[PDB]
Amino acid sequence: SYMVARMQKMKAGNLGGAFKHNERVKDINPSRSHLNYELTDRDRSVSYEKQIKDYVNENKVSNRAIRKDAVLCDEWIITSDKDFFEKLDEEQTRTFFETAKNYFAENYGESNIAYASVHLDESTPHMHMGVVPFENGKLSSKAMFDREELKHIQEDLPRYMSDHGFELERGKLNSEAKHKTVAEFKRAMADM
DNA sequence: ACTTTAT
DNA sequence: ATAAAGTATAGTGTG
Ligand SMILES: [Cl-]
Ligand SMILES: [Mg+2]
Ligand SMILES: [Mn+2]
Ligand code: NA
Repeated sequence: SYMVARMQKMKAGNLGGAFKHNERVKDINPSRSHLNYELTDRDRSVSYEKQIKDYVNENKVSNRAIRKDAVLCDEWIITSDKDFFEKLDEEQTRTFFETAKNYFAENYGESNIAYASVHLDESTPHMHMGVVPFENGKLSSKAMFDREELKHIQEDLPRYMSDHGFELERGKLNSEAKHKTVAEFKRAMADM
């Protein structure tokens, strides 16, 4: 079965709306809303925008103030096909998502992992994990998540997952498939 | 590459 | 004036 991993570039403007989904202030049921779990040691009340800025500001090497259009984090999505989460119990659910969080902690840094919101109230159990691209005193997604790196991630991470009792396969190498938005993909299934 | 941002 | 970092990527499926 296919291992699904995809980041989206997250700036201050769109971090408003991304935080506004990740915690609740219409494809969801409120009956399943609880039980959902956060996988970092972050303060529930504090927003991502405030957490990350201050984490960078205090840790950044250069004195040049943070640019307005900066990539503050990269909300990676970890999920798979529905046949995968069926053969998984409730405590193996936690074990699956924690190895995902770990891969990005082992290769890209521990306190870089700003959040890890797990959603069980949508169609598939999926984690929204936001990785801050802070390395060598620099904040750059351009330098951390480049062309070379995402090819490695698509190769290495599923093979890392297969070292932990889970049975997956990497997505089709050198794919030609273009990302369809949730609204687009829904419509892409309205006709067949 | 080429362009936008903060020195 | 300078220069690090913005744009993309890579992958699947009801994010
Ligand atoms: Cl649902
Ligand atoms: Mg047809
Ligand atoms: Mn969600
Ligand atoms: Na390609």
